[PDB]
Amino acid sequence: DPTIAAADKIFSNWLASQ
Amino acid sequence: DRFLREKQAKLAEKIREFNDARQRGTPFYICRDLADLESKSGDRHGPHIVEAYRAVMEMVGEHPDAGEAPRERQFAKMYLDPNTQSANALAMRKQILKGATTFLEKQFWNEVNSLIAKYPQDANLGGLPDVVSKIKAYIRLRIARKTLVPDNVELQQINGEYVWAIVFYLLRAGFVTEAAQYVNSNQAHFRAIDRTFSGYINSYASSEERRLKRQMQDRCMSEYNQRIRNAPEGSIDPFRMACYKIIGRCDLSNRSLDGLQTDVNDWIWLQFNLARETDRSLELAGESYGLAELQASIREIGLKHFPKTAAEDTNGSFGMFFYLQILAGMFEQAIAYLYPFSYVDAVHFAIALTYYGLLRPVDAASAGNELLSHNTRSMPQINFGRMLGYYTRDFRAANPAAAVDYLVLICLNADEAAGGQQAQAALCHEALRELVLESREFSRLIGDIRPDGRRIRGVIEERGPLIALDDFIRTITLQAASFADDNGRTTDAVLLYHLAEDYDTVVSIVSRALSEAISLEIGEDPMRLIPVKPRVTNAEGQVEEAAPGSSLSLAAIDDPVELAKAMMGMYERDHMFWQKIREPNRVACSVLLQMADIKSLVEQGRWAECLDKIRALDILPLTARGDPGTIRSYAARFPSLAQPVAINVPNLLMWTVLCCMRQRERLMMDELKQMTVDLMAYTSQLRYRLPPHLHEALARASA
Ligand SMILES: [Cl-]
Repeated sequence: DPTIAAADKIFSNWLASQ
Repeated sequence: DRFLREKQAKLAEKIREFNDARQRGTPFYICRDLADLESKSGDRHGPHIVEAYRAVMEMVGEHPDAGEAPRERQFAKMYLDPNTQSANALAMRKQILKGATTFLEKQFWNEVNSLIAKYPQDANLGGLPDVVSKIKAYIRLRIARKTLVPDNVELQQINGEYVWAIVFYLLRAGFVTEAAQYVNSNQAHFRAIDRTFSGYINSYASSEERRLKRQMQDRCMSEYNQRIRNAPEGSIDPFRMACYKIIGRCDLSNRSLDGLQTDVNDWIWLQFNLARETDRSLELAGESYGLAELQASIREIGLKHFPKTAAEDTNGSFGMFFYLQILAGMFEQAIAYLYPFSYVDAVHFAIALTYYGLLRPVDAASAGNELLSHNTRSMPQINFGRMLGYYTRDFRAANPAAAVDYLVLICLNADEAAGGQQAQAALCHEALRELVLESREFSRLIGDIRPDGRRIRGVIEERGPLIALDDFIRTITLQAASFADDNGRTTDAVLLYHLAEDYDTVVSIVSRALSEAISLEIGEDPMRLIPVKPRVTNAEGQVEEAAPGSSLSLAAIDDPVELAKAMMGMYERDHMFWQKIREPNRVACSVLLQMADIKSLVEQGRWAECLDKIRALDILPLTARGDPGTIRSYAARFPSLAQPVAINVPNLLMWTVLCCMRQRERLMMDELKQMTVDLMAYTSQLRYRLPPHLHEALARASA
């Protein structure tokens, strides 16, 4: 759960950087 | 569509060079090359596909700067093994992780070097800078930028150096040994802050699996739980946690780097770094994390964060997810995922992978599936065959040679490893067969003819070695030939029937086309044929090694008479062809040529000669003056005459009669006028085998 919840944080943040 | 057309062109030629290299045995680097092209075409998704290619390079072992490259389909047997619990499967899974982990370490290591090269004076390295020295320099530069950590965090220092940061970033760059020996260079200082760590990292660096001894693993895990996992915030150096997570695979349930300043590449790297495959039937739940779990993770990230259709896309982010799926060795899914966003890139990347044997193809029996399907074992499949054929229909009409290059790639999956060894080779044959029948470029695909009859091999039979190539070429020629003879394309039929070594048929075809041309009245436009497609398209400003006249294709023959001369010419000079032609057939064509010549004389206006060559034919009774008996001798010969010859006797008369009557114009005269009316007896005696009302037209021209 923490890893899955963390991945969402990193990719959501990455998408917004595009 | 225009910049695209250019992209397809440069790629098509690389696939040409590619096949030449495979056939000749020349070293070739498909991924490296395809990557170069993609990096020069300036697509927004470009860099992601370039990265993916280079990831596969590291994975597959394609290293150009060392003259090292894997053999064609070196991983097919390993990758295509259906038994997921086999030695082959475990080895394949390991290599994916190793390759991805290695690639991602090199990726970071290059950044380190770039940043140092950007600040040389600040780097201040010695005479022979070791990696540890460079990492310290890298940490220094990060510090000066305030981008090493998040604020309100204090790091354990030793002589002004953040020892844990140095250890971590050494592991991040893949220098595990150098990380361990750096700790050993500072035993005392590390013993003072963490008595057990040295033992762990040394055990970690001493094994192939990057694992700790069971006894150590227990001690490391316990310790990590008691003194780190649940400790007051800021009581533990963020990098120290990271080092423990990596070294001891602690807390696999939370694969992330929280306290550290990390980006998406650091996250991706962590996922592959912590992954481990095992030959053991079972694993502890807290230690179970391999490629299967990693792939499952990536799969879910796709559905949650990335688009499936090109309408959902906006900035070319789909490249990132394709890139992730490649790293993870989700090859069939990756290509299937990319096709909608860029079918060109998808097609060629699929070629790169299939070449090394990293793309599961559908079996021949299910060659009618969509791009992506699943087999009995629920494993993903790519319809490589159809995908290629479909791809070539954007340019096969106006560039059949390029189309042959791709269709041939179908036979990559036609070896012992694919499973459908000979069924895939059959698909390639039909793909090429439908290409030949659909096009008129027979001189290119099947072959051309030299003046002496020798064949100039076509592109396909030259690629024979690359497609399991006897009777295939002979077969598709005969059908393509019969198809041309039936559809009235005389020139193509002659070309194809000669290539099939059916010389007798060729003579019959030229005899017929020549017979039809002779029949036309003297005054109509000459009968014209459609010329075979030239074997080469010499161009303005370009050079022509292939000069006109060197082959039938480049002879531009569109005259049935010239055609008959050309084929009869070579067939009669060389007894090899001659003896393979039926006497009545060859003799018939010869007579027709004389007839065409006799006709030329009349249309020109030469009377004396006409009479002679006509007398030379010895088909009409024209030495008899009034003889009743001799006439019969020739009447009985009529049925023996060949059709294409007999059918032009009516025309001959009109010429023989007209010329004779003119000869009367310019004893001899009386005799000439005699035979003149004698022909009028020739017809009568066999009037029910010629046109109905020839007399009346004959006597008219007869004054
Ligand atoms: Cl992370």
